[PDB]
Amino acid sequence: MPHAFKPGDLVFAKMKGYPHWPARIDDIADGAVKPPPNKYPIFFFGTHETAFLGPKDLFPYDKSKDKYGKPNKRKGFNEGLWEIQNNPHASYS
Ligand SMILES: CNc1ccccc1S(C)(=O)=O
Repeated sequence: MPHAFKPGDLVFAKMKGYPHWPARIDDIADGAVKPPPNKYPIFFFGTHETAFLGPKDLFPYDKSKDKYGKPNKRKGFNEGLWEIQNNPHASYS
């Protein structure tokens, strides 16, 4: 059975106006800005952007990749598909 989300989990993450996007739950570094309550720091592959999202917008990657893991014209998306498949836990710093 599923657990709560934890750092390292792989997802597609939904933001308004954007397609479901390859992403991971990030850790928060010592001294770094913390997310609001009930939100997670989401690192978007390809764009390498971070946004704070709640579980309603987070779709586990294994379950969802058949639906959501297809190329997209949007900037950074195809790079993101490569990262989540091939090195999802690397530093993109
Ligand atoms: C990564 N944080 C870090 C690194 C070296 C020294 C102090 C810190 S801090 C401001 O978070 O106490």
